[PDB]
Parts: sequence; structure tokens; C-alpha cells
Amino acid sequence: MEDLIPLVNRLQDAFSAIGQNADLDLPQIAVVGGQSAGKSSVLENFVGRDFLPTRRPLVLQLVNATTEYAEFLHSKGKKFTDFEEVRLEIEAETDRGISPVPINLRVYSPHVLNLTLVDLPGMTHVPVGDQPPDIEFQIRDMLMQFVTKENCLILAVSPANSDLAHSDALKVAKEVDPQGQRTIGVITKLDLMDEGTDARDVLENKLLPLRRGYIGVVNDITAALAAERKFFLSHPSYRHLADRMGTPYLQKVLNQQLTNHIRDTLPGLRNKLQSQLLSIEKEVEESAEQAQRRDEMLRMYHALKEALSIIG
Amino acid sequence: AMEDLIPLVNRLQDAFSAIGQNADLDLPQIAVVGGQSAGKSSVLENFVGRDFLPRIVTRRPLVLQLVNATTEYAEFLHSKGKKFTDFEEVRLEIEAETDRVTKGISPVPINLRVYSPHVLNLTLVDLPGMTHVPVGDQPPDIEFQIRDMLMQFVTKENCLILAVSPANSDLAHSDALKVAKEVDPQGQRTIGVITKLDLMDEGTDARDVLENKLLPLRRGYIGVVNRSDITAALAAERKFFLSHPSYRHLADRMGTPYLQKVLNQQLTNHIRDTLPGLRNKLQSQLLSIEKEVEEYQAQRRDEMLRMYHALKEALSIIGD
Ligand SMILES: [Cl-]
Ligand SMILES: [Cl-]
Ligand SMILES: [Zn+2]
Ligand SMILES: [Zn+2]
Ligand SMILES: [Zn+2]
Ligand SMILES: [Zn+2]
Repeated sequence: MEDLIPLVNRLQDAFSAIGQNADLDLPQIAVVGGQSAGKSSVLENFVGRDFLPTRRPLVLQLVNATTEYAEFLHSKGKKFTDFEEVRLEIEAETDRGISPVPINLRVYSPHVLNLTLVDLPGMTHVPVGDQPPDIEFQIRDMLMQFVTKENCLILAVSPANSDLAHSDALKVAKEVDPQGQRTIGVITKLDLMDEGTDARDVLENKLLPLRRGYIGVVNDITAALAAERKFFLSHPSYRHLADRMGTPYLQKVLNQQLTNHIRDTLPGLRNKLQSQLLSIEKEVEESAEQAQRRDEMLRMYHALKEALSIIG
Repeated sequence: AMEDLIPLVNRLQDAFSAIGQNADLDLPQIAVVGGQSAGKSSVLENFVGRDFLPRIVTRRPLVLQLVNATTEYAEFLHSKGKKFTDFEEVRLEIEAETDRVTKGISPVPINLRVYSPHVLNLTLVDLPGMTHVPVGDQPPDIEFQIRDMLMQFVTKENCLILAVSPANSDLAHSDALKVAKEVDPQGQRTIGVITKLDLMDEGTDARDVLENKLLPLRRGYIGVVNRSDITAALAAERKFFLSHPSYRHLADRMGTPYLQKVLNQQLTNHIRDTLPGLRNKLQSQLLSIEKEVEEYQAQRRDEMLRMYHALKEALSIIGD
């Protein structure tokens, strides 16, 4: 089943066309991190190009393919070769506070595996620029709409070179998933720890256990990936773990865990979407509010019908 | 701004430490506050030029009384006469004296005179590193025990707060600044130390913090680096600040020699300003405890008499 991740990408597109994602409990990986956790670099190392500026969710659909381009759902036909204009388009579509309405970005490339990640805004604490006083709360509350849903896997990104108790990602993950059953740990910045310290206890799954494990990473992609591989092979604390460390390994294990997760939950999703259809089918058998309520219901009907056709 | 003011307060600290007291007397002093991974120990050890702290390093306050001298040695108040030349035995004695009282936290100070050519005339009250999860055989409420004990010091108006934060994490995560913001929301008695400037991400810097723009403090922020042989470490730090393009213009108000100088100056000035106010408060405390003591559990009565005598001793040290 090379088609399972693509199948769910089509489900994501169907619901993103009507500005929906979080409420439908789709099987997906949400990427969670504090603003200084190194989340952006993890995603850019998967793509192998710099493309991030965020105030909305980015449904980043990496597709294995012979040809290399990017495609936004909201401008359906336009093929993107320049990832500098991909960055500009993310900013542009965002300006179209915080919103849970997803931006869907499909990247085709032979350097990527079949993998989809829902990147959520970095957690912050102090307002900067024209952000409101409660920006911390707005971001955290929007994150919660995604990560409270049972089919959401949490990619919890934490820096190695700070106390793990300070991790914004793990504070969120502990709240919604206290048993650590759907949280995958990413440990960044292992090259920027203090002299005579290491994160071996975390990376060996001993300090704060997660069922799905911890993967270490370090941030011209070919040179960057080469330097990462060389770091893990050279470092005496991480020599023995080296073949389950780094961004290629991380990308591989997420492909495997997402594929298996979609396999487990997609039949349950069909049932839940069917119950939603039966409920909304009863509802269908005028102010600006009342018209807007009718239009939203019809858009939802269309997305559900499109989605059920994808599942088959 | 007299050179005898820090020594005067050292005598006050010794008088009250002899009866197991410090925090409740509101002495003019610098409390050193930091999260367990903020680099607080390295800041103090780079002043001294020797490794001597545990490696919540400590479970009691350390009244570190630094004295400029030709030789390197230490003297504990509790162990009168005994000179410590081995700083490895200094680390052991801190731990040993801690276990003599305490596996939780106590506010009862350990007074340590450190003689070294690497130090200026300076006293610092080092408080336990803040932690969030108990490790080893530390009790379940260790986070609360540390934070509550810290508060007994830093809520007092004459306490200057030396807030140690790492540069290579979000400044909003600083345990030190969270504490300082609570007790000193206007930032009038908080001195910022920014550590680990050499371990930040590529293409980032802490210039906005170090220029006092991001989270303003009246008394300023000082950047340091531990690239550790103290002479070689200090040389490498000086070279870092001079070389780095974000910090070139600030270089002469950065680093450990500068930090040590500015703390000497700020403490001396602070002792001068508050000493008349301290006399009045200690006099009121004496008059109050004299009414309690006027008929001169037994151990509870002993503590009241000890405090009475310490106040008289302290007022005599301050004079007129
Ligand atoms: Cl974080
Ligand atoms: Cl901290
Ligand atoms: Zn944060
Ligand atoms: Zn339709
Ligand atoms: Zn902390
Ligand atoms: Zn009374």
C-alpha cells in the first residue's frame, strides 16, 4: 500500500477546499514545537530546499515522483519550481491573528518519500510586531484543535540543548497524550549542547519514555545531510545509535508509522464520515447568518461526498 | 563607594549564619538565580578560577564571599580555623555540611570565604538551581521546595537578583526571569546574565537582549561564554566577543571580568544606599524581640535568645 498516504492526501484536499481539517479526525502527523525548537529546519531538510517564512496549518504532502515541483490546492493548476515564491505564497495565502483553516502544499520529488505532515505554528510567549497580547493562547488553542483528536499522531520537536521539562511540544503532548501512545519525539540541536553533556538518556527512551521512540537530528542539503551522518558516527555517546538517528532515518520511520496508522484507522474514519453524512442528510429536509449556515452545510455535503469517493 | 562595605556585610552574614539565619533579615546582597541548565555554576566557577560546586547542584544557600589574594584557598564558617587548599575537598565539604542538616531543601546558609587572584571583592548568595522533575532520591515536591526557598530570599526588598539565563533557548523559558518578573515586575533590582552565547543556532544572536531592548532591566544584561585553565578560558571569551559581528560594539561591556567588576560596583553602591534603612529595620526587630525575650519549648526559647544577640551584634557592626 503505496496508495494509503496519497489516499489521505486526497481526503485532506477535499476538506481543505471547504476550509476544514481538524474537526474530521483524519489520520495524520501534526508537527508541534516551540518557536526555537528547530521545527522549520526538520521540515526543510525533508524537502531539501528552504521554503518556510506561520499563522495557519501547513498540510505538507511530500509525494515520491520522477518530476520535481510544488502545487498549492488553493491555486490548483499552477506548478511551482521556485521555492522562494512558495515561501511568498504561504505568507500571501495566510494574509488571505491565528486560523485553523489549512494551507495544502503538495511537493512532488524523487528525493522525498511518501509522507504528509501538518505543520502547526511555532509556540511563542511574548507578542512581537502587530501580534495581539494573547498570541501565546491563540497559537496553543489552535494547536489543541488538531492534537486533541485521537487519529492525530504528534511529532513533538524539542531542543537537546535545553531542559526537556521546558519543551513546549512535550508539555502539549503530555496534556493530550499522557500515556505517550501517539507521540513521536524529535530531538534537535545535539551539536549545540554544553561540553561534557549529552542526550543519551533521552535518545535511548529511558528518561521520558514514548512508545513510538525518539529520533535525534542536527541542522546545500547534500552537504548538510553528510555533516549530520558524520556527527552521529563521530560522537561517542551516539555511535551505537547512529543508524536510528538523522533526517533520512526520521523520514523513513514517519513514512512507516503513518502508513501503518492510516491502515489501522481509515475504516473507522469511513464509519465516522458515514455517521456525519446520515446526520447532515436529515438536516437538509433568509438572513446573512442563515444563508451562511446553509452554504456551509452544502460545502460540507460536497466534501463528504468527494471524500467517500476517495475511500471507496 | 567604599571598599569596606562588602566586608561589613560579610560580617553581618557570618553573625546571622552562626544562628542559621539570612533571608529573614533583609541584608543587602546579590542572590544568584537560575534554572538547572542555565549555566549558573560555570559563571561562579569562572570568577573563582577553580571547579568547586556540585555537578539543583546544591540544596542550601551558599554565601560565597570572594576575597582577592595571591593564593587559592577556602574557609568555611562552620569549620573554624581549617584552610581548604584542595577545591575537590571544598565540593565534598559543601555536600557533607548539606547532609548534616538535610533529601530536600533548607534555607540555612553555608558561608564560604574563597581566596583567589581571579576574584574581586564580591559576595554572592548562590541559591539551588531550579528543577521540574525529581531525579535520584529527591522528594516528589522538589520543584516547589526549591522555588519556595528561592522566594524567601528574592521577595526581600534589599535582595538584588542575579538572573542567569541561557542565550540558546527562548528567553521566555528562563526560570530566573520568571522568578524575577514575579517579585520585581518593574525590573529595578534584577541584573541579567546571558550565558551560552557561543552555543546559539547558526545565523542567530542575542543582540536585542544584550542591548536591553527585548525584556528591559534598569541594571542591564551582561553576556558570558564558558569556553574552558581560567586564563585560557577568559582569553577565549574575550576573543569571542571581539570577533563576533553582532557583539563587537558591546565587547567591553561583556564577559566575566566585566561582570565581576559591575557586580562589585552595584553591590557596593547598593550596600551604601540601604545600610541606613537596614539599621532602622534591625533596630525595630531588636525592640520587638526584646519584648519577647524580656523574661530571659526550650529549643524555641534558645532560638529567640540567639536572634536577640545576633541583632545586637549586627547593629554594633553597622554603627552610626
Ligand atoms: Cl521548546
Ligand atoms: Cl533556565
Ligand atoms: Zn516556548
Ligand atoms: Zn459537490
Ligand atoms: Zn527550568
Ligand atoms: Zn509575641
